[PDB]
Amino acid sequence: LLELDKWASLW
Amino acid sequence: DIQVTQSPSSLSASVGDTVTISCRTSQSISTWLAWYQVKPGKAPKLLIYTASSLASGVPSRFSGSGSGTDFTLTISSLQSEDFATYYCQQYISLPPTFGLGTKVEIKRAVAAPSVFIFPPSEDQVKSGTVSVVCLLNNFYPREASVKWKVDGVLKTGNSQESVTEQDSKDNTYSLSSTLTLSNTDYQSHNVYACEVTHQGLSSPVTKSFNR
Amino acid sequence: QVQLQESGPGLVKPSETLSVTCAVSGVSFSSFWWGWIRQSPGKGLEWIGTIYGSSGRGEYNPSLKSRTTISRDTSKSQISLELTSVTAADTAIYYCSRGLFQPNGFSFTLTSYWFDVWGPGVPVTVSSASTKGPSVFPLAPSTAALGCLVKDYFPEPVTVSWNSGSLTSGVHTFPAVLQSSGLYSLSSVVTVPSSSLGTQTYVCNVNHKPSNTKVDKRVEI
Repeated sequence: LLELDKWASLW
Repeated sequence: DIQVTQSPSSLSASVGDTVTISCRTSQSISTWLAWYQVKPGKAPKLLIYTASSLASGVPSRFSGSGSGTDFTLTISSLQSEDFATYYCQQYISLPPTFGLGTKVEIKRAVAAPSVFIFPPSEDQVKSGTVSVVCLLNNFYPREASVKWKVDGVLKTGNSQESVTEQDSKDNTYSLSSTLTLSNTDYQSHNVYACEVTHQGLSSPVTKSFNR
Repeated sequence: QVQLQESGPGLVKPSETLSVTCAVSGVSFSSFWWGWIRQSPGKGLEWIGTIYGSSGRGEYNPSLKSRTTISRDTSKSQISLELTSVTAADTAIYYCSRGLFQPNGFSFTLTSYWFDVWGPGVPVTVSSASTKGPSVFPLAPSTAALGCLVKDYFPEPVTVSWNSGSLTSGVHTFPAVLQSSGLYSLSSVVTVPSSSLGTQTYVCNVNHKPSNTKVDKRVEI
């Protein structure tokens, strides 16, 4: 979920 | 667990000089290095990221370069406001790690220190713990040497040195050396000398007093 | 645009919990990552941890991970650092910051954090020492030096002026050194013409706000 949050932030 | 080694720890320069600051890493970090400016009582400021990308609102004077393990921060034509401390930082992998910093200071003519020794007060004698203060005033560069002598014998330990920042007027440094002693220890010896050495001095200076 | 502002105590006792707060503004708090960085009195900068404004999830420094807890509060647009079981080693200036990251291409991996905005930072000292005012002792002998010894006081700082601030030329007040007792100590000196000695009066004004004590000490020959 951490990596998922990270990528969600950038888009 | 990436270690970051910055150099030099401090460098002296004049306004208009091109200063360079090296940053080495224990292993490759590709291009993921950042540079920061920190002035006393001021919020740290991002200068450069991606090793060479200039952050918004940063002057063109600052420039970064390098990859892998070798990096360099360059400030072309140093300004008065640029005199401060600079940190490098890798972020290829967790955790982010910083260098220990480079303090950019003002270059100045050599100045010998004025030495002064201060015997303890009668008030402090009644305290049971006396302090012997040696003062090195207005000298450049910072590097100096202070030794304490009691009855001709070298007194190591129980000493604490403190150094001021570069003075706003003459860009010199001042240094205090404080020898804290027990009163019984103090009253049992007679002469207290402060030997000072500095490149501005043609010979080691010694200020002393007889209790 | 982005503006940060740290808050927290000044003093924490060992083994207790250190709580500092950071207020962000001028941007969507949920759309970015926020965290804490610190610098010890002589040691370098140290990243503590960073978290996502939306989920509160994030990453901590492995060396502080066990004692660290970085929380969020979407209402105040605010994050907080809870550092448990602190010691003197945790004495530092604590900065709030935004943690930007980048795709470490071409892979679907990401870089770690770099920091584009920092707050002014709040100082925090960890110590078991009690509040105590300083003892002032005079430092006396064409040019001549003299000063005052301000020692055995806690906590920082002490202020030192000469002749109520009317004497500033040649004045030097040294940084405080933390003695082995947990108390601080410094000296303040000033260079003056040796000819004016015996006639001119020199008084150092020592003021220690956190313990009221206001001391004037005349330095004689």
